[PDB]
Amino acid sequence: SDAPPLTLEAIKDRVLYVLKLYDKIDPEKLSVNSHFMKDLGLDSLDQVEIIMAMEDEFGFEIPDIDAEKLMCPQEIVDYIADKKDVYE
Amino acid sequence: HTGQEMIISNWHWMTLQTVELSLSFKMDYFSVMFIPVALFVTWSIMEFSMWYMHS
Amino acid sequence: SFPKYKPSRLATLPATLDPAEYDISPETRKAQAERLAIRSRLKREYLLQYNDPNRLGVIEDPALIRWTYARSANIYPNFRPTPKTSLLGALFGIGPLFFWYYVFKTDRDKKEKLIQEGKLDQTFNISY
Amino acid sequence: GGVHIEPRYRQFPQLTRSQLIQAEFFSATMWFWILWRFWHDSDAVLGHFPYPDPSQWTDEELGILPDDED
Amino acid sequence: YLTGFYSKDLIIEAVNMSYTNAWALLMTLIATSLTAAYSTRIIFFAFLGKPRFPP
Amino acid sequence: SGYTPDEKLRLQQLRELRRRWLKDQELSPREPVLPPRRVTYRHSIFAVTHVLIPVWIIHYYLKYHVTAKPYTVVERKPRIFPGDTILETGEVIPLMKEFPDQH
Amino acid sequence: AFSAPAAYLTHQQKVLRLYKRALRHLESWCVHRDKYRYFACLMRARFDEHKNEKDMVKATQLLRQAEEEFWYGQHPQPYIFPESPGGTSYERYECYKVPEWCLDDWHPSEKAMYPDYFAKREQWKRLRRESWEREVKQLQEETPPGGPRTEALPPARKEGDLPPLWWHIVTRPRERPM
Amino acid sequence: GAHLARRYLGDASKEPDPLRMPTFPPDYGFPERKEREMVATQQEMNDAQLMLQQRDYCAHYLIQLLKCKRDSFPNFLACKHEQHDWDYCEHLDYVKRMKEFERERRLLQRKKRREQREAEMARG
Amino acid sequence: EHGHSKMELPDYKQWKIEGTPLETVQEKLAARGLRDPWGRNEAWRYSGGFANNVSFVGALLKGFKWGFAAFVVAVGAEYYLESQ
Amino acid sequence: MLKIIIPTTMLLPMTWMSKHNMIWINATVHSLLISLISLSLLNQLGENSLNFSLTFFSDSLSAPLLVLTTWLLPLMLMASQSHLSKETTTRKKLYITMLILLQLFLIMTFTATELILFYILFEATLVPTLIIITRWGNQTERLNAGLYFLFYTLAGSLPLLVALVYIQNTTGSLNFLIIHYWSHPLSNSWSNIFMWLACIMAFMVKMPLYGLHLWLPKAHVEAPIAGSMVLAAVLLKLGGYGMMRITTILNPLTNYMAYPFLMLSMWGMIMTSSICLRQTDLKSLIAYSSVSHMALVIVAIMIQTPWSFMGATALMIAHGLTSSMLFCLANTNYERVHSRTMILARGLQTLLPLMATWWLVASLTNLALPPSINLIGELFIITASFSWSNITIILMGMNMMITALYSLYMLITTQRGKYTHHINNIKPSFTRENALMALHILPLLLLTLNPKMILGPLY
Ligand SMILES: CCCCCCCCCCCCCCCCC[C@@H](O)O[C@H](CO[C@H](O)CCCCCCCCCCCCCCC)COP(=O)(O)OCC[N+](C)(C)C
Ligand SMILES: CCCCCCCCCCCCCCCCC[C@@H](O)O[C@H](CO[C@H](O)CCCCCCCCCCCCCCC)COP(=O)(O)OCC[N+](C)(C)C
Ligand SMILES: CCCCCCCC/C=C\CCCCCCCC(=O)O[C@H](COC(=O)CCCCCCC/C=C/CCCCCCCC)COP(=O)(O)OCCN
Ligand SMILES: CCCCCCCCCCCC(=O)SCCNC(=O)CCNC(=O)[C@H](O)C(C)(C)COP(=O)(O)O
Repeated sequence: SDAPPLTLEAIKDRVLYVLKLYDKIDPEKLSVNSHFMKDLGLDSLDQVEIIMAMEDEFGFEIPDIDAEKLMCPQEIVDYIADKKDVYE
Repeated sequence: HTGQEMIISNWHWMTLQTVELSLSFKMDYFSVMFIPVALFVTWSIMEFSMWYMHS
Repeated sequence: SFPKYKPSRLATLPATLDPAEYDISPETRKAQAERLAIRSRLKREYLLQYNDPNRLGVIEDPALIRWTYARSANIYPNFRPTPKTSLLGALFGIGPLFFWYYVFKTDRDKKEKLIQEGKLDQTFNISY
Repeated sequence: GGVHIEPRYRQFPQLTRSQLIQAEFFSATMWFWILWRFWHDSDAVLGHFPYPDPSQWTDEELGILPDDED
Repeated sequence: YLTGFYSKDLIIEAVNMSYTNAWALLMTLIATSLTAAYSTRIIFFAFLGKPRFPP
Repeated sequence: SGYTPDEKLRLQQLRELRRRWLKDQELSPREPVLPPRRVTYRHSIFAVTHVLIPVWIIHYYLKYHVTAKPYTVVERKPRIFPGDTILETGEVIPLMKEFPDQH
Repeated sequence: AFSAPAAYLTHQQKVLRLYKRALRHLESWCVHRDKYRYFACLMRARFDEHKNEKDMVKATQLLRQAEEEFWYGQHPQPYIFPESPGGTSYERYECYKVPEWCLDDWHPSEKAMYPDYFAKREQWKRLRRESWEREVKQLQEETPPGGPRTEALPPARKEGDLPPLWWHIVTRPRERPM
Repeated sequence: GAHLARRYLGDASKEPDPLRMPTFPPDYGFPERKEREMVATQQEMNDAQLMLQQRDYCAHYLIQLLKCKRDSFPNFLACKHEQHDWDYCEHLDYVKRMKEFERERRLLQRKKRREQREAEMARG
Repeated sequence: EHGHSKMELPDYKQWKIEGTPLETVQEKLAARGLRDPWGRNEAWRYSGGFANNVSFVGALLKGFKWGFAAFVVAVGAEYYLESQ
Repeated sequence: MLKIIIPTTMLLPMTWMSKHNMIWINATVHSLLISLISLSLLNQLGENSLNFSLTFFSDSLSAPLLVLTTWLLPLMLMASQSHLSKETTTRKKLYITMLILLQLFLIMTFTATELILFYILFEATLVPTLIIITRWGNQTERLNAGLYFLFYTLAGSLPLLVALVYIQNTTGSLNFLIIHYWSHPLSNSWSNIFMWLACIMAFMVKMPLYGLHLWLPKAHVEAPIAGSMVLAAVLLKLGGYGMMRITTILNPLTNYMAYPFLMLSMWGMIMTSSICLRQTDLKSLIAYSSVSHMALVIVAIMIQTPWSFMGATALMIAHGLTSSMLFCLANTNYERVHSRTMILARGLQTLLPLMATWWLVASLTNLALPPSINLIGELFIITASFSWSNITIILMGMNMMITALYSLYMLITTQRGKYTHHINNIKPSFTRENALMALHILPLLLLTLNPKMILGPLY
């Protein structure tokens, strides 16, 4: 396997890396506590697009009932860490 | 080299009236040719699996 | 337009193509609410019985006992002799027996006759 | 058993020279064997005996009489 | 002049000139063509295009 | 849409407890305690206790027990060609009849 | 999996799920990245052209022929992630998930090893023993009469309280126990 | 193949079928009627125990090849002259079989022409 | 011994659509009047060592040069040795 | 043969005068010693028999069954040791006394040189079984099961008594040797047909034949573990032994009188194998598997060829051992689960690995895997029936396929998969259960080395 034990700050770096390349939002204004619907003015379809982007980049897929209620990068990181059982 | 051919019936299992069942091995061309090929393939596969399923 | 999907017994209609949830009325919403309510009640009871540290046994499930009783021990008392049941029983319990008996009887008569007339070539047939 | 190779995250993975030279050597060995075998024996690929044409065979060796004798 | 040649080529030649069913001949030829085709598919889709695996 | 405040609080508390448990799953350096108690060379001994001994046993069993009974081991008679000589008799097989050889 | 479901899906939920499924199957059809991006943008264009419709009768008339169109070109062999309920490694590790309570049956000789782990286990067991007695009362006093209407559970409200029914959720074998 | 297309698309009786050949007497062609020769006897072919399908008129070269392969064992490609001779003789035998096929075809052709001419003469 | 080295991610300014076949996609989207927001996200698939691709035929004859050189040398040696 | 019967009788004063906490040890030890003594009967000769006296004789057909009967008692005591923990001393001693009486009656039955003595003991073996089923039974349906088991057997067996006394009146002797030496053909008549039916149905109801098998699932499900093993292992073989003994006088009537029973068995094997597939209970599944195997044995006995007899004897022994092991495993699962349902407990292989290994071995043996004696008997019967008629192979192959299917289904449902979450009383398997399974399985893999010991007198 040789899979490195991915950690929370690594996960947060990956989320910020994926988001900063989404040109619809400005990287300077984004924050790890920033919202999507209000603080960035993103559409629901756009939110689905980021959810699928994380799906593709992390190699695991999020169920719809859990994906539609993620609106901040911090809770995305929390969900991924809970799914993959990360300590620190 | 020669074309040696042989069948070995070592252990006589049981006799049912006029039928005799014994542990008989046939070592014909097919067997003597397929033993090394299968053993070589199994050796390579085992060496590969020593790495594939270390976890 | 596109070719229609015709559902069958072994290929049922998909949920998305089904039209029941596209005709939406308040009573349908009430029915869904009641279904969710009873499901949540059962789930809450199960979880209450599930996380108890004092419990050291198997959670008896009334549905499983009911299913087993219905499958095994409740068939005869609800059985009635009707033309459909009687006909199906007679067929499925008598027809195969007589069919196989006829087949084997004809085969053995043919073999036995060939034995009498002598064109069977039973050479080397020692074990029997 | 091997060497330490670290992930890259959107960069090309590290390549040790050993695997590259081994792969190139084995591909070259295969192609050299194919060329050598073909050069030494061209018969297996194209046949070693011409196919006779049945139309050219004269009627004399086939025992055909000119429609009058028998 | 590879390992599969010495078997498959002779198989095809022996199949071609025996008093056999013609449909079997046609299906065998189409089958070996499709064999080459799916080997091509594997190689092309697994070793040629731009990478598509997770970052 | 989105998380309700009750849902957020419950998820946060559950996550904290889960992380605490997962950290508790670790092993200290002293955690595995093993109570001790006892009552070319590698290939050299391997070929001795795994190859040579079975060869000896099989050879003995075949050559003084299997062949003692009749027809237990029967071998295909070797091919005889024109030109060879027989060990048992010494006679020579006559050759062919000089077939015409061109190309 | 984590979140409790509602009695029904709103129209927005259905639209979003159809959009996600259509994009997934389109990506499955178009193997390469550039083609996928081009046709995904085209799909988004043809998807948002009816965004501002007002009457729900016509919107429900839509998303019905759309479902039929999706089912006609659904790529009968879609791409499924390895851990998904259709993937190649869906339930691969389910044979390794050993329940925690099994550790209660270990022989004392086996419990001699890993002593600190078992001490922490006893601490956790005592914590659960108190927390359960608090949680039953909290849930009894919080639920409405006639039984719960949804399978959503409240969090812990006091200081020393813990979320109700947390023992099963908090302790699990792992994602990959071995 | 063309012969199969000719038989299954033209006239069936025009050219023969492999099952029933030969249909004409051997002496129809020429009266000398030379006999095929076999240089390997029954006993030595049995002793070499080649095969049941390998005991044909080409057996002597096969026996020589087997003798070579048994003699010079470690050099598995030691002798190819006798191998080439065996293939050459097999090719000759295949040529003779094709000669039989073409002879049967042409003789059936001439028989059909004779029958047609006789029928026309009787009618005329 | 495992892979613990604290890998650093690259910067996000490096990935640009320029020099990739995403220009055709972007131009054909702008022709009908749209754009791809995720265009840069996959630019890494065309940027680094993955930029140069080999055709199927070119991939097939992986080592023709070395094999042909060895074959020519061997044939020359055999010709000059057997001719003796 | 008194060297075997007398110690079995002495087992009763031994167990009654034993201490309150040492009955199991003494009973197990001395029953194992009795089995060791009874092992000497296996040395048969190609000639007639081991005629011990005017009352008892031993053949090479009675020897394997006698050895199995003597060997089953220690396993019965080891299996019954679990659920009788909270039982008073007197009732435990009564249970052991009933088991000992059952063993004694079976031992006296299997030799029984005279047919009336054989019938008397073969009906006497019915009382301890009924008492065991009806008294130490868990469910409330044990009473109906006991009534069914008693009456189904007795209705068939009552005309057998009349047939036997009539045969004694006409022929003049019911000793088996005189019967075999003085046998005469039965003419084709209505009276002879009814004599055949009376002599045959008594043994056919006990195997049982398809259509008369309704008592077996009830008796096997409702009985305790020891009752289940003694039913599946030995008490079913009584019909086979009796018919192979008595069919020596029914020729040549049997050639044309076997058709209804042959057809019934060759279709009931398929029917019961299919029934095994859709079953919500374990013990019922093993019971129906036993019914299928006994139907195959019935077919073999009715064919009446030497290979049929050899395969029938081998199949009887193998099926007895395998069914006893399967019932053991089901009982160990039920003791922890307390429910007796296939799908309530799943994925037990992750929790109990060695018991999963035992489950796999038992399923493989029941699957008729070579070179186990199961397949030896199976294949002998297959070849004999093929010689009888070439179309039997279709039914036999269908039965084999369904047997493999339901065996692997039973293995997979209870061993593979994800464990049930709400069950946390799966304690690790004791040493007693593992020893019980080992003692069940090792004799099979040992007998596969010397098949001639269980191939019957026609070897
Ligand atoms: C190196 C050796 C390798 C092989 C070892 C083989 C071991 C064999 C031991 C097992 C014996 C199997 C049981 C068979 C015994 C039944 C036969 C019995 O009826 O014979 C009796 C006689 O048997 C022996 O005398 C006693 C047998 C009982 C002892 C068995 C030995 C092992 C038992 C150990 C049990 C407990 C061990 C210690 C526990 C703490 C009386 O027969 P009888 O009708 O007069 O014979 C007349 C012919 N005469 C006149 C020639 C004598
Ligand atoms: C249900 C679960 C299974 C239970 C057990 C089933 C097995 C018992 C079934 C009986 C088997 C066959 C019995 C009789 C077979 C003889 C052949 C005879 O029946 O066929 C013709 C006979 O014709 C008629 O069948 C006469 C008998 C008719 C009356 C019998 C009842 C038939 C249906 C009843 C079935 C009920 C069975 C279950 C009862 C509970 C032949 O004519 P013929 O050659 O001249 O006479 C032969 C006898 N001779 C030579 C001595 C003169
Ligand atoms: C699980 C339920 C199974 C039920 C089994 C019961 C049925 C068994 C078959 C009938 C049993 C009775 C047979 C009589 C006992 C045999 C004695 C005998 O054969 O003697 C005959 C006498 O034969 C008879 O008397 C038979 C009469 C039978 C009357 C009772 C009928 C019972 C039911 C019969 C039909 C059912 C048969 C099949 C049942 C299948 C199972 C349900 C010879 O007469 P003689 O006087 O010597 O004549 C010589 C001078 N000419
Ligand atoms: C290869 C297979 C191809 C399959 C193609 C499937 C068919 C494609 C064409 C589908 C046609 C439609 O769009 S059907 C159009 C369905 N009707 C509506 O969209 C009306 C109002 N829509 C909303 O309100 C939504 O929420 C929305 C504004 C979209 C988002 O909102 P947010 O994000 O703010 O939350």
